[PDB]
Amino acid sequence: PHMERASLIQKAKLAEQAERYEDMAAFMKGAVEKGEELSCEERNLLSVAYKNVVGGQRAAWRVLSSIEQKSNEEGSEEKGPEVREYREKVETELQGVCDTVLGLLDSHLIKEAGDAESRVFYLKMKGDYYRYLAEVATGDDKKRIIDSARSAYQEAMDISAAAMPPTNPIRLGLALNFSVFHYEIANSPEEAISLAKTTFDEAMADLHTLSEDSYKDSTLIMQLLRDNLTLWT
Amino acid sequence: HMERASLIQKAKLAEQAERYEDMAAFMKGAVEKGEELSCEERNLLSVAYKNVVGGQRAAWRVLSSIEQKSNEEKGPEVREYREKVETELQGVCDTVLGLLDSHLIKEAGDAESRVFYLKMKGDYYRYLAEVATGDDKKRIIDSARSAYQEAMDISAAAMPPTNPIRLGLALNFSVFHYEIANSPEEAISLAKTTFDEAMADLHTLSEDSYKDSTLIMQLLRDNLTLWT
Amino acid sequence: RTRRETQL
Amino acid sequence: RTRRETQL
Repeated sequence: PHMERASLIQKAKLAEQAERYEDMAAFMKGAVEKGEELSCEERNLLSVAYKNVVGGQRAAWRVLSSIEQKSNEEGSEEKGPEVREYREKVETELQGVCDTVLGLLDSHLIKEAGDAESRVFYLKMKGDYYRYLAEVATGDDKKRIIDSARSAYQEAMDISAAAMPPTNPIRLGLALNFSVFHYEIANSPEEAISLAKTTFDEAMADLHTLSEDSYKDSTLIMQLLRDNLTLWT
Repeated sequence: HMERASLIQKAKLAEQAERYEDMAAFMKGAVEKGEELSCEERNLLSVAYKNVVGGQRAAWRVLSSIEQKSNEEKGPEVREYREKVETELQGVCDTVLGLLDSHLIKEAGDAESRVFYLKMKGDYYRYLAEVATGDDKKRIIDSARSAYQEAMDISAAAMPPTNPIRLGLALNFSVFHYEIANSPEEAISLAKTTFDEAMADLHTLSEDSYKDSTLIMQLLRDNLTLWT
Repeated sequence: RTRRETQL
Repeated sequence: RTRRETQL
């Protein structure tokens, strides 16, 4: 059972070259279920795979939801059922994918996480895929999901603050996604801007100290922080 | 009754959301209702499955190039995954060819739809021939040539040489000769004749028909530049 | 685009 | 551009 794991990672890399991300996610899901820890490469293969899968489902959900808003505004009555049924089917597929990711995180990855870097990576994923569920959630389920995302995000913020430099791309991307959580989901634009401001400010103070190979990843996320701040202010 | 309209409506929604596998399923259900497809519904069905099989073909070519490099010392993994993608592609082509032979080609009212459906039959047999190997390959190539030729005969007797359906048919047929049938002189001969005869009657076209004909004529001319 | 940014 | 062209 420890000779199949190498084949699953091999087929995940092949699926990535072939842009077959649903197969890639299935291959990475099987690799995680083997029980061994993931390296930095294997962590990204798992994250890249599922982000593309849920990313296309989110884009489809947003398209169908905007059409549903217009169809319940304009006066289209017979158009209503087709859009509602199809948007709900895409909504179910998206929720099913997030449950798979959150299932792998809580049952394998987050528990047996060796270093702080991986634990922040996995906890950031847990907050991300709870945030994706909150994007489509409605009532009783929604309010509990928003609390679960904040708990996962906050635990990663505390670990990264004590274990990572403010220029670390994982800490930056974590705060970037957390600020979006505050703005979009938690309805806290002042906390969203404050977190984005502080994240940019503290990373800006230490920009001259950055390492050579960290330049490209860190300055990219700082641009995203500035882009959202430009949009929110 | 009026569920057929809902299937076509959801296909348009899937197209807006770029959910082409969903779009194909909706159009498959619309065809299975038994009624004929309009010009719009003909393109919705074709666009859906062309996108679906198009990504499977691109994935197959990536895995096949990797398999060729791996055979010059790794394991079975590349072959196994390439065969799985090969199976999904064959399933999609078998579904399209199933809809054509059992619904569309039979209940074809005009020449435009009949040439369109026969061109589809040749196209998706050609996609099968791209992955076929031995015994299947020659049997599949014969089915594509027959489907292409039957569309060539109908288009020759019922369509002007500038007709975009006739042009696109000859474009894919010339590619069939070059890649699959191993007849590069017949491929070039077909592409030249199609380009020349369409060129002769370009002055008779209207503004809205001119743009569609010259678009395919450039593709014919592009392949000729590549093949000669 | 006109949308806010997030990343892996 | 480096590949041959087929229509729908």
